[PDB]
Amino acid sequence: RLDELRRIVSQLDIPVRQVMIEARIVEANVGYDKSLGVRWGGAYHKGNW
Amino acid sequence: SGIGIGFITDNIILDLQLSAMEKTGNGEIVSQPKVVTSDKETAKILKG
Repeated sequence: RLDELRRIVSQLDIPVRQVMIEARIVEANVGYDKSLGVRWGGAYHKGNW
Repeated sequence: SGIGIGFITDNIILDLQLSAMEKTGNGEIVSQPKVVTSDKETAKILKG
């Protein structure tokens, strides 16, 4: 029993495997916004948009 | 914005204005999230 348990002991006393996990986050945001306000105002003949 | 003005004052004061606004807005949103999940397990993707 001693010997059998010793063999199991040898198998069990094994280093647990560490792993370095590297996760990369890539975010790309592209925003294009154009606004046009066109004004035609004349108070001379009262025409104003 | 939209206005049409007509004015007389000497004979009579008559001001006639037509005010019109026409607005068109189209918005398209396309969002697609991808999640990798194990079989018969719950996984979530959340952005907000």
